[PDB]
Order: sequence, then structure tokens, then C-alpha cells
Amino acid sequence: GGVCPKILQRCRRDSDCPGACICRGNGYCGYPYDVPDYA
Repeated sequence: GGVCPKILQRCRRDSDCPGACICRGNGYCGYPYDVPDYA
């Protein structure tokens, strides 16, 4: 889904995550590509 091709990154806000990356409740941006169970 909102899976980021980028690296695991923390989010302070949504705009803080470049690309289609939004901030998640986990405290990080949209799950990176290396997370295979997320789409």
C-alpha cells in the first residue's frame, strides 16, 4: 500500500516523509519496501 521504496525513516509529520510516504502511528514513515508483509 503506502509502502516506501526508501529506507526506514522516522516521521515527525507526513511532509517529513519524502514521496508517497506518510507518517504512521508506529512513529515511522510508511513501511519500507523491505517490509514484505505490507503493501
